[PDB]
Amino acid sequence: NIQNMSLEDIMGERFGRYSKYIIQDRALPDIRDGLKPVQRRILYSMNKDSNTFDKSYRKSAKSVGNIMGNFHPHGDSSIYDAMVRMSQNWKNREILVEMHGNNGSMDGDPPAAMRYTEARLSEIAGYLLQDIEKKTVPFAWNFDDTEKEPTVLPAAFPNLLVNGSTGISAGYATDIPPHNLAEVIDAAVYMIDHPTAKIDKLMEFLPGPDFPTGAIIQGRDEIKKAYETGKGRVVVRSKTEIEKLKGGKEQIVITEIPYEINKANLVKKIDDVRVNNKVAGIAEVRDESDRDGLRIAIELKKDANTELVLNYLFKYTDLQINYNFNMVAIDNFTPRQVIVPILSSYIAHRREVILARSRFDKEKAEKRLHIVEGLIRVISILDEVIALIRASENKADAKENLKVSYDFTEEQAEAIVTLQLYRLTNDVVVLQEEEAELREKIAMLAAIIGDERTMYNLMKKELREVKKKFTPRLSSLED
Amino acid sequence: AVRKRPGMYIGSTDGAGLHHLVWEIVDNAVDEALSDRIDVTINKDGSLTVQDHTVEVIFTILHAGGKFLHGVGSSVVNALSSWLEVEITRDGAVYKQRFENGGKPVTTLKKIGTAPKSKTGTKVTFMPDATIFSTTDFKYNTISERLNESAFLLKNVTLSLTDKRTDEAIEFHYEVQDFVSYLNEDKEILTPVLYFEGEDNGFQVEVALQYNDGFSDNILSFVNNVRTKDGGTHETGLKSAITKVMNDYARKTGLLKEKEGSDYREGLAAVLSILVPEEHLQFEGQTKDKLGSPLARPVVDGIVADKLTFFLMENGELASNLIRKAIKARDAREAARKARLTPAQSKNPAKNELYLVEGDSAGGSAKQGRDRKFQAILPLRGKVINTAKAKMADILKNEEINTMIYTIGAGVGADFSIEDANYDKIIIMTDADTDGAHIQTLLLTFFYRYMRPLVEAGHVYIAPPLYKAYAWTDGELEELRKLQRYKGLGEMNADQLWETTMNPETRTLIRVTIEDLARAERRVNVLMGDKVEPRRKWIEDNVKFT
DNA sequence: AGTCATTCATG
DNA sequence: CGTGCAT
Ligand SMILES: C[C@H]1COc2c(N3CCN(C)CC3)c(F)cc3c(=O)c(C(=O)O)cn1c23
Ligand SMILES: [Mg+2]
Ligand SMILES: [Mg+2]
Repeated sequence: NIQNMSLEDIMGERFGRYSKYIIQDRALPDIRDGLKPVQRRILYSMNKDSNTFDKSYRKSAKSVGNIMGNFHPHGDSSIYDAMVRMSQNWKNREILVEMHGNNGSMDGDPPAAMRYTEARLSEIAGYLLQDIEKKTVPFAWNFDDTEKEPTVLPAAFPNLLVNGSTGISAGYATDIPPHNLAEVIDAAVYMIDHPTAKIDKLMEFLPGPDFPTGAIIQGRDEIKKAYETGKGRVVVRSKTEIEKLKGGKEQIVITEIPYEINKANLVKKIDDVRVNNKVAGIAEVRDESDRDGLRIAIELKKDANTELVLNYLFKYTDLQINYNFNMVAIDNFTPRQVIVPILSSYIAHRREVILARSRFDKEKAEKRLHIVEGLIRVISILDEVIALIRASENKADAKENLKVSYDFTEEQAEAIVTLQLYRLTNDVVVLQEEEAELREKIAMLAAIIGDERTMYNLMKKELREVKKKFTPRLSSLED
Repeated sequence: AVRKRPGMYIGSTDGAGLHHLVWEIVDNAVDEALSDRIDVTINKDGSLTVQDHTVEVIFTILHAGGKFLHGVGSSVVNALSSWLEVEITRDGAVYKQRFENGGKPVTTLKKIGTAPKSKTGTKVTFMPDATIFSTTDFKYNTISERLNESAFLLKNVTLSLTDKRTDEAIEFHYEVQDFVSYLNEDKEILTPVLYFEGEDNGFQVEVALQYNDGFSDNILSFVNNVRTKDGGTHETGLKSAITKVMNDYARKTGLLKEKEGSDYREGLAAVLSILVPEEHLQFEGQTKDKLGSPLARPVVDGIVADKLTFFLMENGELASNLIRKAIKARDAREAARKARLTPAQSKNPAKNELYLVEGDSAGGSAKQGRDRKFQAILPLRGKVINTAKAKMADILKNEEINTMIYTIGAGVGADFSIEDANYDKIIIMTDADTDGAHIQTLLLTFFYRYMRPLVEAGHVYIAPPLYKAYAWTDGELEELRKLQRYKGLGEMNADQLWETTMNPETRTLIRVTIEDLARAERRVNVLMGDKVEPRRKWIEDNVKFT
């Protein structure tokens, strides 16, 4: 009927249970592919369903429902909001979901509910899933024990640094900003060649974050500090021009703001400064951003000290903010503050992946080569093979007779005996061409397996392709 | 001659009239035995026969609302019967005689046989005529309830009922305290049976009282072994005794705040029985349904108000708790005239249960699957505020917290009485997931920080099967092996939720017990406190990532 | 189809 | 205060 437990014990089996899960399976990105579980499931499920960049948009609610019923046992709001975020190009440096309809704005207005919008994976998101069908990554059973899901994606580009992550669990939080794809890939490529590379040298390739929202990042040494330790405070400041209006008045024009800042709240707080006259000078605040351009006009009064006003806004609004690195990711099942262990785990991961992919393709190529070898043989001996099957009592007896009389293996016997009659109309040469192409294919793969360097070259070759395909810096760097 | 205006003698009906002359005959034969076994029988015929252990015609006389050959001129049954056969065994012979319709004698009273010595006994069997009666079908259920409730005050007598149609039977005998049990048989019980005896100048009053979780009060009264269906001065003496004896008990070392009535009678059931000397006996008009005799009010109020000012002082358990109940009754009552969570139907802080359920959704199934008599439902909507991290300002401005502080009814903090509570068990019912774990954690810390006594008196609990025949352990499924795996209660129907986790017969509740206050205080304050580093380390040290 | 509030960590 | 998965 009733069993006692201590207050001290209850709060222990519970908070441990929760803590472990929120850290491993909710708030924190995997260090290799840079995804939280909800995002990986989103991408995996839409890809399983062929809802890719090259096909028609599919209703958001259909996608969300499948994710919920197959992989992610939580609310649809959370899944949908997560899916929507991965589509907002002012939050993601390289968006992974393309969404048709109101998916929000820099002003932070609610996205349309998932009954209105429609979505599909972006082309680049395709590269996170590249080769997932090739047994390249470890799979587990879903919540449901009905279906397998991937525990990490193949990640043909370094999404952790490219898109970023944030980041609140139990005992740990994470803030990793976005970086330029070409830059991050240049760094990875250097490190592949020079594994013991030092930060100073890596920063010749990867000078610092690259926000989708652009702006100005100030703090070379804190950037360095963060690349070494995973923690660091940098300054992020709006791009600003001044315009000399008629009649001796000036006007400050903002055109890029700090990452994660709500444009509309910022505009209101700057106008609050004007309405309250905390500092003198501001004539009018005017948000002039249209569908193709961000532009805020802070018109000044005649004989207004524009440097004073600007500086004050920089300090007392989010016209300028501090951005704090707190690079935490999940490495070998546990939370790590990390650059060296991060990159190295990733590199070891790609190694396992590429090795596994190659075993898989080689296996396929061999099974085939083995059959093609049997068929080449069969042709030297058709008339008597048809005779033999003619004399067999049934399928199983026919296979047996093919093994016993002509040494075919089971697998070859199965193939031979399940051929359609029309095949008997058919040339050993075509087959020999195939036999040769398979042998070459197997040699390439077997090398990769027996020798690491061939594999790392492939990985660099593929990362460079991704870079060539997917843009220039947005955020300027300043000492 | 009574045949002509039958309602006057009986109040004819269908068949309340038919069931009225049987009352008359039975009460008559009782009255006769009083001055030791009456047996009634419904026959296959349809006829009814009352017999008992010149007794004869003093017996067949009826219209008989009392207790405490010769005639046969106006036996109101004889007049109202198809035939009526009558038989007496007396002195050493047995005599029979029967009549038809009006009561015109079909034969003379003759000796129809030899009787076993001087042994005496009287018997009347009759069939009402279907002329003056519209229903001739005696109901055994009704006759039963009569004979039953009759036999309580009739200590001298035992009476039986046999239905030869349905071949069933009872018998009744009672050696006023039992009556309150009989009255509260299938009900739940706030106080035990209180019994107060006493003589006081001629009058003999004898009362038992016993509260239930019910609402309607239920007070029966008896003067001189018969019922005063309409109450009377003795009743007013009894009611006026409690409302003023308990008010005193409140006023004194209890609770009154200085500066109620029928609120004391909510769920009160009581059987009250006085003996009046008959020369002082006076009722209202025509019928002896309402005692009017003035002295009865201050003698019953005497005897009762005395004994239970003693009883109340005698044990502050069933006492101050009982008063509080009156004020909860006083509270909503005046809040109904001011009307011009899902609560348990009846208020019983001794068996009542409060269910804090994670989510309005699960809250729904809880409301539907519950036993509404003693189980209340409180849906918590969202994660509960962390009562360690937040300020006692914001903590008290929280809906989930604020309404538990109210629904529980004991206040909070050091201004907190565990006796003004509302439940014997507060039960936390969450999802069997990680977030349910989290929720249990935030509620436990609130109850510890702000209602420690409730957790200290082992009042706080925590409520499902893992497998489907059901099993909870990985071991219990292998014993069944000689399979569906439950992912949530949502895969829960109200039916299943009950059988499995809410039913006090088929459920398992972990009972929170504050064992080592000091190492318990370290645990809450480290897991839920403002400081992150302690927690992080507790996790790093105790949490097996692998 | 918006709106309301709460956890968790951090500067 | 605001962030984003959770309730
Ligand atoms: C689980 C429920 C709990 O209640 C919720 C809210 N309230 C909490 C109680 N408050 C007194 C009133 C507001 C809320 F404001 C927002 C949400 C919400 O966005 C949400 C979701 O599924 O996305 C789900 N829920 C919400
Ligand atoms: Mg929501
Ligand atoms: Mg749940």
